[PDB]
Amino acid sequence: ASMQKLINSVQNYAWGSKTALTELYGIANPQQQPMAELWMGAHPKSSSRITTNGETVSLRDAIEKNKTAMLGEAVANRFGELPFLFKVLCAAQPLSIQVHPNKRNSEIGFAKENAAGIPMDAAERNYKDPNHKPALVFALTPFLAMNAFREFSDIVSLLQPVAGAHSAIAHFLQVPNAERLSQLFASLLNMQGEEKSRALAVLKAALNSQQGEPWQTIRVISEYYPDDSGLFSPLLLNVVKLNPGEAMFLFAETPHAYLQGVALEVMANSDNVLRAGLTPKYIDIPELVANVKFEPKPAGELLTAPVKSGAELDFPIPVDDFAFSLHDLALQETSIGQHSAAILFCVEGEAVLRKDEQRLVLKPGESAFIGADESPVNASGTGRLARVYNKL
Repeated sequence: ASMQKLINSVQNYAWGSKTALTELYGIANPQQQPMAELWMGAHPKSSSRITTNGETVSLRDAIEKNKTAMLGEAVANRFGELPFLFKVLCAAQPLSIQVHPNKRNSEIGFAKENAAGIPMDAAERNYKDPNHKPALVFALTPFLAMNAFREFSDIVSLLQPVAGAHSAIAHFLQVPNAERLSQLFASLLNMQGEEKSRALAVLKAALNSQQGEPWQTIRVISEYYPDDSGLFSPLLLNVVKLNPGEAMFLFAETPHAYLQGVALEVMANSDNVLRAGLTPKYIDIPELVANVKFEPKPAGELLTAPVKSGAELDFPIPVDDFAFSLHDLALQETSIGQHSAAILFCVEGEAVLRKDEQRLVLKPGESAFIGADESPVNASGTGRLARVYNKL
């Protein structure tokens, strides 16, 4: 078959929604497991599968045996593997604040892990690999997130009501600069004992006297992370509620967090992470600070502005690792073509894909893999298809 309908894995992480994949897509969940992520890709922990001949095979194995034909020459020579993972994320609980280092620093972190030979999966297993981890999130339902530092004057206004929480806050307020923001960020994560309990007590009190956002987001997070220094983060970081159809790119060296809702996510392949709060786990504050860019990002610059050409809505991505587009479907076919492998996912409506004599229908939530050698395919029906591919 030219077009390969995908059999995808669902990670039942404890923070997933018990209902979102079922309500959206009709995916069965009789046992009422938390269904956190639906994976579309070739990840070695749980590759998607394809059907041949009759059997099913791992997409990862099938790509390994036929890299040029499947990935396209450009991807096969640049990356040697499918260079992204594509997911539906269903966050029923807020997730950790994370930073991903850039490519060069990821290569260093990786070597350090290896040299001062940390196991693989241990405490500071923060650099599992030498790859960066750029990502784009695309909201399927209203999606609450934190992303990037606020304008410094915005941080000032938000911290005034909690000036007594911590001397690092007063220190920043006296001179609101990137240096003192860095110090504040590290002091907050490093708070212990009575210092931390004083600070959390002042924040918690401010929630009674301060209404609206980001105070309301703090309240929402505090249900899951009552004792976490990351409760201050919404005062430093932009809180964004994406409407369905909006997207945001997660830059290197930039703190962010997924807090609530359902989204598509596409990312480069890396299992690396530097956590920056909302976690009981491993935080290396010096390493974190060394890989954070303490520069504000204005609210108007957070969303990716897409570009519409005929039926295609492209979301320009500033890395080569992946590209992402939405495609409107109609009765008249449209040709969807690319130089690379592509994964097509039915967002809503119903997609009929055609390649010569083959026709493959996708209902919402279903996806197909299109080998590079099988491009273009023609798409018709109703609704929208999302595509992940490579523009190399």
